[PDB]
Amino acid sequence: SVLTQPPSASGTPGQSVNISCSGSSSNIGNSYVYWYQQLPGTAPKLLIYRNNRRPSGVPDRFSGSKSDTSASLAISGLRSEDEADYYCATWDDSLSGRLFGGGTKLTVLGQPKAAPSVTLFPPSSEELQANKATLVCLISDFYPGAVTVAWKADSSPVKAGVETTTPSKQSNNKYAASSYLSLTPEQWKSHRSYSCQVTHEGSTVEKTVAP
Amino acid sequence: QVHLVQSGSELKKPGASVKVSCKASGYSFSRYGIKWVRQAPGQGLEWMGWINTRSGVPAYAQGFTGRFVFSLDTSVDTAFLEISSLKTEDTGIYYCATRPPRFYDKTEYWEDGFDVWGRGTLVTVSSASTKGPSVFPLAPSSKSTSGGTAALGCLVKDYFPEPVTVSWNSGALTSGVHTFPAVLQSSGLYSLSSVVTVPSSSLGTQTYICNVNHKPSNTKVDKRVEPK
Repeated sequence: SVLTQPPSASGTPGQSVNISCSGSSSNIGNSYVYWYQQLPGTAPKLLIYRNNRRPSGVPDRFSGSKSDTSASLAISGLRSEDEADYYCATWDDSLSGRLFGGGTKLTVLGQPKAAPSVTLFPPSSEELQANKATLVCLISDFYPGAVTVAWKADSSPVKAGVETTTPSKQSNNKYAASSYLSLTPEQWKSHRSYSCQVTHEGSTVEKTVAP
Repeated sequence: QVHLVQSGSELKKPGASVKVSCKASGYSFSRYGIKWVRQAPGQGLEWMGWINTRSGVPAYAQGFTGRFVFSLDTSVDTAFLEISSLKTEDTGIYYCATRPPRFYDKTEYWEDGFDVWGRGTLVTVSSASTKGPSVFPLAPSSKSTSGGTAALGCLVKDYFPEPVTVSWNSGALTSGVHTFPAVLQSSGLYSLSSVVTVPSSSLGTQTYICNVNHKPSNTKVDKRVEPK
């Protein structure tokens, strides 16, 4: 009924990776497995057809494997251009429909780790006069492109009113993200402080602002 | 080769309807069928079903029946997708693609790169209405920047739909400018910030103004950013 893929995989340039695709007897085993590569902001592109066949143009670095219950995509001599989402696809004969795996987001660590730069702005006096209060936490120059942001009211966590962007690749190939905390002017004024706490690669950077 | 052109981006409100087109060229339209695949933001691929290019008979995957109609205009080689009673969860990119042949020359299709997917049509279902932004100054601070420099900016709050353009000092200030991608709030409204790192010795000498343009609402704001 379903094609099970791990949500993520990682590797450094030159390394070899194996993306798995699990199923049953009615999906994999009797039917052909197809592999698709989806690069950021583009349509899925065929990588492997009929379990292990490479269409014209697909580099030999990509290879497909197939057993009874399982399927696999091996990527040799990994390059930064291979950073994409990989989907396995097969035909369900019992349901007479195409099913895709959930996809595996492969990260290629083709750069050294870069710590995030964090700027925290308190709400402007103009915004307070418009009966609104926004704390602006700007995160930039980090690598790899994944951060976790946590806000604090005084010394306790805040979940409500938090909106964080997905990370995005900057011009310099490093990543940026922003996080916003929506408060009432009353919450801003009645607390001692508010903090934006950014976590990246096991390290934490915290900025605090007070009214 | 085999070509597929998909219609432009669409912004609709919940409960509305949308007609999306996929025009095919460079091959006999009836030789390969057309499949429809959708993808919600940051989510996986959803096979919606297919349309038989010679008979026009559609086939829908579970859940796609009724609300989704697959159509054809064989005289102009165009496949259509119609969605009614649009829900916010219908937001995403809709791809049209050729499907392998039922019987004849299956190998050639795969080998000679006949497996082609369209660029995709983004369908945005949102309750939000056209709104210009409220622009707030973000007063200079030297706490998170290099020595002898201060970070100042502009909060571009609550606008719809995208985009906004942000410049500084009418295009005369370009160095050290960082305009961040927008957040989308639960209200369906966007917000973004633009920040600029300037010399600390230029504050109170050099005037800093962020120019914000929001073409959909016909709104232009020139916000003076003063030291607090």
